[PDB]
Amino acid sequence: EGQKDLLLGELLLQKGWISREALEEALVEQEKTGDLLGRILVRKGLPEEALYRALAEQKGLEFLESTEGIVPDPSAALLLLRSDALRYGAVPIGFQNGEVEVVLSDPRHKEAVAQLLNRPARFYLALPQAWEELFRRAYPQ
Amino acid sequence: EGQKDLLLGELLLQKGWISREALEEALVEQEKTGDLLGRILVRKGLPEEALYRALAEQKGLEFLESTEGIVPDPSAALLLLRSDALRYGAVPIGFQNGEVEVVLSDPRHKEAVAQLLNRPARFYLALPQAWEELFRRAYPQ
Ligand SMILES: Nc1nc2c(ncn2[C@@H]2O[C@@H]3COP(=O)(O)O[C@H]4[C@@H](O)[C@H](n5cnc6c(=O)[nH]c(N)nc65)O[C@@H]4COP(=O)(O)O[C@H]3[C@H]2O)c(=O)[nH]1
Ligand SMILES: Nc1nc2c(ncn2[C@@H]2O[C@@H]3COP(=O)(O)O[C@H]4[C@@H](O)[C@H](n5cnc6c(=O)[nH]c(N)nc65)O[C@@H]4COP(=O)(O)O[C@H]3[C@H]2O)c(=O)[nH]1
Repeated sequence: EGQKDLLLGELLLQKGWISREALEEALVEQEKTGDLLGRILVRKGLPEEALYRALAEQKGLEFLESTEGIVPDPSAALLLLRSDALRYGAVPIGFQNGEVEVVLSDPRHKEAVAQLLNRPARFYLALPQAWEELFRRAYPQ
Repeated sequence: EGQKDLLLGELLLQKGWISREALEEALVEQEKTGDLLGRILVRKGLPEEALYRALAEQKGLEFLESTEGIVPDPSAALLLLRSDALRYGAVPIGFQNGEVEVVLSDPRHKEAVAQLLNRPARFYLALPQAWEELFRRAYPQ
């Protein structure tokens, strides 16, 4: 679990998705634009799925390649108001071994959601459009 | 599209997923061994998904991150015998606009499968694990 102590750029370098010169160029650009590093690398050719798998490794989330098969448990969605699910980007979908399963849209929100839910939870990560489709399934109307 | 005219090394270089030095070493080893180039590159640290994304662009295939969302259509599976689907590494999964949708395990087989099917087809490419999971669902023993 040593990947949780790595910077994003280092994780992608170790995997081989970017070169050291591309990373330095990206950090140089960031110093003047303020954009997130991952957004710059994606614009420069990194697949968004590769970006999210690295961010999932960094924060201890399970990346979901697909949300199409999930049937959200209504009892789990009760654990967050719809307005909170939207604002925190978090969808409770079910339960495993006394933990609530929660699908995040942004790995940076893991800590704020965990503190709020205040109970054992297992966190997943989904790309924006898969997250949005799951959210409407779980929190209709 | 003009991507179909490029060598694999050229495609990886233009996408920024391989260095010129790493490609040259792999091509020199291949002169000595005859191994498939992408096999040498992945062994030297190229992400397998980078290899498959490049090979998909080269053969005009859509790369599939996951097959877990696919519900294989039984009538499409009739278009190949199970033994053929396995030998050719091809799973017919459905139909769209009068084309059969077919998920391949190896882009080098696209031409052999297309001639056999002998009808309009749209081809996809999936990583080995995702392919095998789809095949087992489409063609139970
Ligand atoms: N939803 C989303 N989240 C993203 C994205 N990119 C990064 N995140 C995460 O947001 C945190 C802050 O990203 P940053 O603003 O680019 O701020 C970065 C960045 O300025 C820099 N950095 C990242 N990687 C490297 C590296 O390899 N070497 C060096 N010298 N600095 C790095 O260190 C700071 C902290 O990096 P991290 O620990 O990895 O923490 C990162 C990462 O967890 C994105 O595109 N989308
Ligand atoms: N499923 C799968 N398919 C793979 C893999 N590696 C290559 N393929 C594909 O198989 C064809 C033959 O690969 P090769 O024997 O290594 O034979 C290659 C290789 O010897 C060489 N080559 C590839 N890229 C370059 C390059 O950038 N520069 C130079 N000078 N030669 C290259 O030219 C030949 C033609 O390569 P391509 O037109 O790209 O056609 C390649 C590519 O379509 C793999 O690991 N898995």
